This record gives sequence, structure tokens and C-alpha cells, in this order.
Amino acid sequence: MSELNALLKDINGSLTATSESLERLSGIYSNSPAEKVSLLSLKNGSMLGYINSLLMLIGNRLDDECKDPSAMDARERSIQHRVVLERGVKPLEKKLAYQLDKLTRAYVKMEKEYK
Amino acid sequence: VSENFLEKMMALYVSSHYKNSPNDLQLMSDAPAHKLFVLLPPIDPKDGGRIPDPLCVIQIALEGEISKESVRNSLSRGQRAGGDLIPWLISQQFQDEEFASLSGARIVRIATNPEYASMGYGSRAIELLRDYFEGKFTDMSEDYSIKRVSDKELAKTNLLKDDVKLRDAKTLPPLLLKLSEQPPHYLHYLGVSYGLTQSLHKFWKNNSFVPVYLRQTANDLTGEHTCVMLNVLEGRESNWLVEFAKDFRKRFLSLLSYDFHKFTAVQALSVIESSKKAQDLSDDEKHDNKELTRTHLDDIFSPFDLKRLDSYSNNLLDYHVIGDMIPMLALLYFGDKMGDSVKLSSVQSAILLAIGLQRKNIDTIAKELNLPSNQTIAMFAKIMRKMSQYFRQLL
Amino acid sequence: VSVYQVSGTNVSRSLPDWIAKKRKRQLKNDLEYQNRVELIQDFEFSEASNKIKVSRDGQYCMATGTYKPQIHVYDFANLSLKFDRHTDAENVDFTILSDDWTKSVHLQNDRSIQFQNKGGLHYTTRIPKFGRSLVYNKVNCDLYVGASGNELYRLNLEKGRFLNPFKLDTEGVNHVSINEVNGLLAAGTETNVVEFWDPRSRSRVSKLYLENNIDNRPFQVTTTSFRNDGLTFACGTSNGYSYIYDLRTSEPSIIKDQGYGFDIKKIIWLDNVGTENKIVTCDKRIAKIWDRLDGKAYASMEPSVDINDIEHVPGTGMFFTANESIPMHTYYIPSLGPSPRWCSFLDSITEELEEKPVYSNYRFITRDDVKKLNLTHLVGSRVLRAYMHGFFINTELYDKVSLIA
Amino acid sequence: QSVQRDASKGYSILQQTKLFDNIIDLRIKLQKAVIAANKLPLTTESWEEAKMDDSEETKRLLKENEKLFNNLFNRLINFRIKFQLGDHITQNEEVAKHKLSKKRSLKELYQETNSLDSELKEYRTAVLNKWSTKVSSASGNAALSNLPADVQVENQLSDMSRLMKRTKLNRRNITPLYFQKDCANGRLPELITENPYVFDDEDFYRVLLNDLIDKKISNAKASKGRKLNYSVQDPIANYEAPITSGYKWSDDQIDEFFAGLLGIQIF
Amino acid sequence: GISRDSRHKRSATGAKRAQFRKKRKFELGRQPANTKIGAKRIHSVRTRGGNKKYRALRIETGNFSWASEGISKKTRIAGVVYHPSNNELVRTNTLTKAAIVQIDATPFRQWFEAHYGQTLRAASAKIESSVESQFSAGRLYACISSRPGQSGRCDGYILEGEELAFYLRRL
Repeated sequence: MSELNALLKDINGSLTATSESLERLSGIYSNSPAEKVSLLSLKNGSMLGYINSLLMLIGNRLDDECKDPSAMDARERSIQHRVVLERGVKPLEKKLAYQLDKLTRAYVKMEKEYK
Repeated sequence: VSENFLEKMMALYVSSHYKNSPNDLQLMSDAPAHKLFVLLPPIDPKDGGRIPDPLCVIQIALEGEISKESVRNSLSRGQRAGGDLIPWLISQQFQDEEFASLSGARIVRIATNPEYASMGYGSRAIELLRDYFEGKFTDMSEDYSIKRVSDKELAKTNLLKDDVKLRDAKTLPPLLLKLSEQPPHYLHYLGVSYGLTQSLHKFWKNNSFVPVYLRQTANDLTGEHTCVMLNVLEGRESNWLVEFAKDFRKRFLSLLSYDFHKFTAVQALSVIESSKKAQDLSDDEKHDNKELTRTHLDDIFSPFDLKRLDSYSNNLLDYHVIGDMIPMLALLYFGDKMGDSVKLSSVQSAILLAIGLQRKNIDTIAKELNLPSNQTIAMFAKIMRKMSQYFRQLL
Repeated sequence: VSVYQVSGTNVSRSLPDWIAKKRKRQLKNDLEYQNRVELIQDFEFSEASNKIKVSRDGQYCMATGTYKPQIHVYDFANLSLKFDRHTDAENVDFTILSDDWTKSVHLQNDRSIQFQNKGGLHYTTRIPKFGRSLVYNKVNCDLYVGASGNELYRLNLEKGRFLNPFKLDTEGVNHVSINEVNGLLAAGTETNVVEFWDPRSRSRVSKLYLENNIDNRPFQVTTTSFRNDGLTFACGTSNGYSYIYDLRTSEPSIIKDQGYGFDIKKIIWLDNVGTENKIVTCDKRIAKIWDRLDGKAYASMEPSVDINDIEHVPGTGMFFTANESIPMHTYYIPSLGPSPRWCSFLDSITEELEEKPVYSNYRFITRDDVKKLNLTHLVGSRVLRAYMHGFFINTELYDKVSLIA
Repeated sequence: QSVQRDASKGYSILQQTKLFDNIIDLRIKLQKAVIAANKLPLTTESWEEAKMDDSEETKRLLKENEKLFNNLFNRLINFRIKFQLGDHITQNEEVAKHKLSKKRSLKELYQETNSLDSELKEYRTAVLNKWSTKVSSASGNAALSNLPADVQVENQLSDMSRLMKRTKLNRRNITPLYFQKDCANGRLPELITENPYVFDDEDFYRVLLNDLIDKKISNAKASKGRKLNYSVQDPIANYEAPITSGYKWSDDQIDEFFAGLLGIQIF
Repeated sequence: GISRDSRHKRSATGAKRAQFRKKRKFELGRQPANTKIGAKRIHSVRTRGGNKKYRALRIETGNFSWASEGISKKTRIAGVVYHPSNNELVRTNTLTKAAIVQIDATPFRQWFEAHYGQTLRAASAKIESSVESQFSAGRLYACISSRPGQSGRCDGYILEGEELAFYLRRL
């Protein structure tokens, strides 16, 4: 078997597995007034873009032409999304960890009390 | 409603204090630096907004931020300005002008419901109070000033026709505020001042407070010594506390003979241990104890003294022959000069501390520790055998 | 720290105790045997010791034996055996009602409760079903006896009458303990649940369902203990974990495992000694002292032979343990606290003692559990240390892998 | 009544944390694709030679790869348009709904990615500035007035040259197919170990795995006495006498403790 | 204190007998020997005459007999699984006669492989399915046929056939 054939099979298994997990995740989100934490929404949105940039890097490479083998655009987008997650979100949420745990703890006790 | 809550606070506030009831109320209400905190049980929504009874009440007074120029002028003149007890006291004792500039809060009073004492509510309140000033209680939801009586109203009113009424409930803020609502003031340390007792010291010791000053003259009314302990909040420079803690320990060790001889060996030992905890607070190795040098050992003890010690460790000598060397050995051990090689148990530390520093007799320690004199002498001998072996290893 | 074994079997496990003494008779020429120090004469049961308890007066000790089943009472002042009293059947549990040795209640294995007085056996009574534990309430003056049945039988010494037994939801109570300051009661059921009862009324205040994320296998609550302060509670699970609970909260403050997977027999709070945040947890194999708040091992006592019980003389560093061997091991930790008053000069001879010495700090896995936990790939690495049939592991890392598996 | 909002806030926080874990699971599955992708050829000639090795099978795999890749990303953009819509990240609801309904091409799918990233950038600035002010006010830094989070992001994005080099580091030592042939033929302008074409996010991937692992850890018949006889037994009668003082705690304290065992605007 | 006299008991008619004499030494009993699995501890008891009895207070090995193949091997005892008289003895791991215990299968397995040259001619090597299953498990069910409290041994035999099926139902 050719090396490309084995490699392409691995991508096929990865892509279908990712799609199935995406199918589950979207369905759970679609099932979900409740207002969310803007930081953690930005945290969720930021790394989602990082996955897209990683997938764009996969897409650029997968093309047989390979006009941009370095995937500069996919890199820059991944670079942006990685930076916000690490340098911006993490210091803030660390300051916010104490209060965030307090609220999540509060509901669990209410949930146990309700049951 | 406010009066009912105020009565509940003051009963808790007045729960344990010695007859100085009246004036403090005028201090709480009028004084600007003073702030009041209350620990309340969980609020049942089914109660329709009824006030729960306070478990713990803490009164803090903001202190510090004194201009360095004012400190120098007053210190030279020897005049103590009203308020700011801890900043003035530390500056006088340590002659440090930087400390007075630091912003801090003094815990004026902490009171817990006596029926509920020792259940850990007081420790909880301090922990929350420290977290509050550390900035952890940030607002998670995405004004409280009141208009004063204007001069126009004062000029337009006639004495006979004055309608002096309670302020409208709409203008007033809520009686109880969440910590997140009101931002804290920036503080560098938390300070306490109290008479040193085993119970109170253990309470503050467990709350990460470090002793910095102990008054030599006992208070006439209580017979207790005023002790000032400091706590540094996270993210703020902590070196200055370590230097003060080291100096206090040296002062304490030498002063055990003069005026703290009355203190029990266990109480004195605990005070040293609490101060050492400040050194563990500093992860830096810049300020460290220095192990005894051979040249410095020679100066302290002549070769005959070392020979005399070894004979006693071998039981070839009487206890009295070595009585002269004990206080110097105590200073070296409790000064941490001997290092990791030599370590002693709590009882052995009490025995060495009593003979070496308090200068108590061996029989007196036997009574205090509820040990026979035979055990006390034997345990003391084991201390010197360890100490002697250390000197041999250095040599 | 340092642990000194004042008495016990200095010989290893495979060596049998009985041969050693005959060979010791041949080796009587040895100077060390002549210079040996025995704290208490005749401090050894014929073949093994079941239970040992120190009188609240502090001047006496009592213990129970294997064959012929008997009760030994030791006088510390005379450092010897006051008397030995044979019994019709072996002893499961017992308590000393008086401050001295005079009055005690003994729960035999033949379903009978025997009341021992100064002169001899005062009275013997039989409960409906086999008992496993016993406790006595001073205020209510009632003796509570667990049993194989669900009922927790109640006997009143003042009225000399059996009374209504408390009905536990589960079948069986492995251990029963009473809280002196509070009066609460605990019962260790066979299922992973502890039921709390009130002696004032007769009502089940609540139950705790012990939760073990690390181990999913079933387990029993072998032992329970109440701290002196009264707001803290200790449990022992048959799988080999110890839970410390603050009674007001419903979650375990700390879960520390002994590591050998054996049952936890006894839990003692070393509040008297100083630095009250120390606790003792005992298996058959090992009994370890560790810090209450943080779970750091202070010291460890590994006798060669199994441990049936451990008892601490209050206010002192000395511990007595009832073992499977002929001698009853006693351990002295000078750091923990001073030696008892009665053996005052034990401190002077600390050098001569054995000064016995890792097992307590680290966890141990069986070979079968390694395969289930997918730890086979680790085998041959520094992270785990080989001990006999199984391989040791770090406590935290075991929790992560068992959560993974 | 404030407790309910305190609760509903907790559920919203909790949902997102599950959404956090699920997306990282998506990343975990995609990890082998990124590793495999980095092993693919880099030039037209190398790709053609790779196909020449097995023309029929490679063509079939390429068609399936293209189909799955297009279907996966089109759904991902659909999830994005819905996701940034629900969280108020995008304000134009009608435009978002139209984008979801319409089927998009690869070039169009690229355009939505650019638009979504641009919108996310604007939301990022507003959120970071807003909450940095909150944390500053909460900690007393407002009284003091340690850079703003948005400013730190801008500065690190300004230091773009340094951070590409981090991505270009070949920690895994991945050699793409026909890399040596492309190097020898001079088909790789950027090169003419740090490889511009091999992308490495191993440290970031491991950091995420460690965070997820830690979070899971932290969150994680009468005869023989067989019947009971209640008649008085004389020998043990008055064996022991009750203590009159009673329990150390007062009954009112006992009643309270047992109850809680095991768990003008005033406010 | 333990006695075997019948004088304390009621007569057949139901009359309550009065004490006829004191307890004698020719009608005595001794405390039960609660044998348990562990390091071997045995106590010699001087009985009537010069004779002696051995009190196995603890015993961890026993000579167990595979009757079908007519062999006996010394094996370690793992634990008591079932006792017909009382389940408390099962709970406490007390060894007495008729107790069903679990024993190591290593010596028996080695003997079978050595004799028949087959891992556990083919007809002879064939054994019951249940016994083979136990061998696969690593522990064999056996019944104690000795009286440990009298002879100081824990000898027994491997369960087979109807006995094995019956006890397996009981388990």
C-alpha cells in the first residue's frame, strides 16, 4: 500500500469521527432567561476558531495542488485564536475562578435539594 | 428594622469585653476609617426577607498611608497622633519609615456567638475577609451615597416649624451589602492587637498571622501582654514582614529572661514557632539563617568547654557543671545557627527554652510539664548529646 | 521521626515465634538477652491477643487472649500481671465501665455478654443474635450491642432490663461508637452506609452513603470513631480507605488509603499528645500516624505479625498493640509525646532499643489490579516500586488511573 | 429570590464547561488528522508522484476525503453561525439565518470564516476590556489608578514573528512525503529543527489535555435466648448508675446540631 | 466451667432436677479452638491418660486429596467459603470440619500436567468441566475432613460430582 493511501485513510477516519462528535455537540447546543458568561463564550468561540484554522491547515495541505503548503493563512488564524486563549482568557479566568466555583457549587446543592 | 439589627450586632459585639461599653458606639458610627462586616447563615428564600441573626461581627479600621515627612517629624518630636495605632507602633519600634506609608487595616474587634464558639465560624469570617481585600469577590452580573441636608433647606426652615423625620426609605441603601457590590480598598496587610493568650494566639496562628511586637509591660487590668500580629495579602510585597519577624524573634529570645519568664514554656515555644512560619512564607533564599562557623564556634566556646560538654554527654559529669553553657546553647539553637543537623521535639524545646532563656530551674520545669525531675534531666541529656555530636562533626 | 519497639517479636515473619525461644534458650549465652529490658513482665499471651484497652485511671491495662481464652490485667505500678482469668469462650469486644479494672463488660463470640467484677464473673447473659461490637453510654446508662441482625440491641444497666432495640434499615452493624460531647451514635452497616441515631429519642437522624470514586468494588464500614471535639467523624472501609467527615457537611474532607487493601480495624485520635491534627489508622498489616488536615504521614508502625488492635496510652507517645504473636508489641515515639509516668526511665535507654524504621507513604497494588488498571505499560519504570507479589505506586497517581479505568 | 438567578447563572456556567470539554474532544479526534496532514506532500510534483504510486485507489480516497472534508466544515460553519448568533456575538440575526439556510461552496465557506473571525475579534475586544475593568475595580486597582488583557493580546499579536517560529518548530520531527525530493529540486522557497511547512501545536495540545485531566480529577424460639425477653434480670439490676449531669453540650445545642446533621430593602 | 454432665438438664417427664453433686474432672469440657487461617500456631493439650491433643489455633496449609486421581498434595488454604452449621464461621474465616474452603490449585495443576502431559491419552486426562473451570480460576473448592481442634491438622479433599454440584447450588 502507498504511503498516501494509508495517510488518506487516516484522514477519512478522523474527519468522519469529528463530524459525528460535531453532530452530537450541535444537537446538545440546539437543545439548550438564561444568560451565559461572556468570557467563557469568548473562550469557547476562540478555540472553535482555532479548530477551524487547524482544519483549514488540513484543507490547504489536502489539496493536490498545494499552492500554499505552509498554510500561512491557516497559521495566522490559529496564531490569533491560540494567543487569545492563552494570554487573554487564562489570566482573567484565574482571577474569576473563586467566584465561578462558588456559583457552580450553589446550583449543585440546590439541584440535590430539589431532588 | 435597622435598630433591631443594630441591637443584634451590639449584643454580639458586647458579648466579651470588660465594661468599656458606651464610647465604642460613637466610634463605630462616626469614625470614617471604620467598616463593619457580618457573617450570616444561609438565607432561606421562604422567610420573606427576615433578617437572620449575626454569627460573627468584624470591625476593621483602615490605617496607614501616612506621609513619610509626617512620620519623620512626629518621630523626631516623639508625639503620637490620634489613630493609626499599628503604623505608629511598628515605626517607633523598628525605626522604619516605609511601613507607615503602607496601607493596612486593623481588625479592631471580632466577636462570635459564645454558644457557637470553637465551631470555626470566626476562622471562616477572617478567610472571607482576607479574600475580599485580595480582590476575589468580583462582580459576576453583567451608587450608595446619600444626599446631605442642603444649606438651602437649613436656611428656609424655622425652628418652631421644623419637621424632623426619619429619612425616606427610598433614599437609604440596603442594610446588608454583598462583598461583590462594594469594591474593597487597596490594602497591604491586616493587623491585630490583643492580649496574648493561648486561645487567642492559636486562633490568630491558624489564620496565618505573624507576630511582630510584644509589649514588655503587662497591662494592669488583665495581666496580659499586648501582641501585634501582621498578615500580608497575596500579590503584595512580603519582604518587610520577614525582616520584622526575624528581629522580633531575636528580641523575644533575649527578653525571656527579663520580663517574659512568667510565660509557660509551651506558650513561649508557640510564639517562636508562629514567627518562624513567616520565614516559610518567603520562598526566596535571599534572607536565610547562617550556619555556625568554626571560627565563631571557637570564640563562643573554648576547647575545655567543648570537652566539658562531651563528658556530660558521656554521663561522666554532673548536671550543674554545665549550667554556664546552657543559655548560649539555647541562643544558637533557637537562632537556627545549628541548622538541619540538630532537631528537637516539642518537649525538649520547652526544656531547653526554659533553662537556657527563661533561666528556670530543672525542678520548676518538671512541675510545669507534669514530668518527674528524673525524666526532665534525662531528656535534657539527650539534647546535649545531639548538640555535642554536631560540634564533633563540625570539627 | 523515630519509632522504638520497646517489646514484641524482633524476629521476622517467616521465622516462627515458638522455635526462636527454644533456639533463644540455646542462645542464652548472648549478652544482649541478659541485658534485655522488659517493661511489663508476662506481657505476652499464650499464642495471640485479641483486644487491649487501658483503664481511664491510667494505672491499669486489660487484654484478652486466645487459648485458653483468658483476660489479663496488668498493674503498671508493679509492672507485672495482677491476675489472669479464664473464660468459657473467646472475646469479640469488651469495655471497662469503671475508671479502674474492677467493672467491665465482655462480649464473647458465643452470643453471650459476660459481666466481670473484682471477685469474678458476676453474671452472663445472651443476646438474640451474634454480636460484633459493643459500646456503653454513661449518661443514658445503656449498653448498645451490634449484631448480625438489623436490630441494634439495647441493655440498660440501671434497670437491669433489655429495652426496645433500634431498627437499622440494613442488616448487620460492624461497629458502633458513641460521641461523648454530643451523644450521637454511629453504626457501620455491611453495605457502604453509616446510620446515625439519637439516644435521647429513638430516631435515625440520617445516613451517610460512602462514595469511592477510586474503587468501584463493594465494601463494608469496618470501624467508626468520633473525635473529642464532636464535629468530626472517622470511618473505615473494608476495601482499605479511611474517611474523615465533618458531620455538618455531607462530603469527605479527606480520603487516605493504607494501600495494602486490607480492612481498617481501629481508628484513634491523638488529641491528647499535642498537635491534635494527628490520627491513627490500623490494618492487619500496618498502623500509620498521619496528619488530619493534609494527609501527610507522620510515622508508621510495621510489626512483623498481624495487628488485631492498637491502643494509645493518653497523653504519651506509647502505643500498645494486640498481635497474632505471643508477645504484645508496644511502640514508643519520643517525638509524639513523653513516655508514661510509670515507665519514667524508658527515655534514658532509648539508644539500646531497636529503633525500627516508605510503606505508609506509598500505595501498594496487587498484580491482578495492575492488569485491570492498564498500569502494565508502567511496569519497569521508576514511578512504581516492586514489593513482593505486587508493585507500589504513588497515591495520587493511582487515583487518576482508576478514574481513567 | 436572588438565589434563582444565582442558580440559573450556575447552569449557564456549567453548560459552557461541558461545551468546553466537547470541543476539546473534537480537537482530540482531529489530532491524528493534523499529524497525518503534516506528513502529506508539499508540491504539485510530489502529489502527482504520490498518486502515480496507486492511481485508482488514491483517486477514490481523494474523492472521499474531499467529500467528507467539505461536509464536515460546512456543518462547522453552520454551528459557528448558530453559536456566535445565540451568544449575541453577532448582532445581525437575519443575515445569520440566511447564511445558515444557504448552501455554500469552499470559496464561500472561506469567506464566512473570515467574517466570523472578524466579528469574533470585535467581540473579543469588547469582552476583554469590559471584564478587565471589572477585575481591576474588584481588586482595588481602580483605586490604585498589570496591563489590560486586550492590550496584552494586541502586544502579543504585534509580536507575530516570534510566535510563528514557535509553530514552525518541528518537535515531533515530522517529515512530509517526498520532502527530500522537494528540497533537492529546489521546489521549497521558504526553506531556501525549524520547518516552515511542518506545523506543530503539540505543547498547546498537551496543555489542553492537562487542563481537561485536572478538571476531571478536581470535580471527581424463646429457648437459648433467641427471642428477646424484657423481664428484669436481678444480678445486673443497679449494676451502674446514670450520671445526673448529662451530656457536656446543652440539650438545646444538641437539638440544633442534630437538626443540621449532614446538612427598607434588607439585602 | 464447661461441663458435659446431664444432671443439670430436665428429666424426660419435665421435672426440674436439683444439683446432685459438684462438677468432677472426669466430665469436663474445654474451650473451643477457633482455628483461623494464618501462620501455624498449635497448642498441646494434656488429656486423660498420658495422651495429648493438638489445638490448631491457626493454620494456613493442609493436605488435600484429589480422590479421582488418587493423589494428595499439601496446599495453602485461601479462605472459608461455606459452612453448613453457621454462617458466622464463614464470615470470620473459622476452620472446622465440613467447612468448604478454597485452596491453591498450583500443586494439583503441576501434577496433572506432569502426569498426563497436557495443560489444564486425552480420554484419561478428561475431567469434569467444573473442576477444569476452577483450575482456570486458580482456586479449588475443597471440604475439610479433619478436626483441627483435636488433631491439629486441616486435611481435606477436593469437591467432585454430586457434592460439588450441591454445594455450588448452596453457594
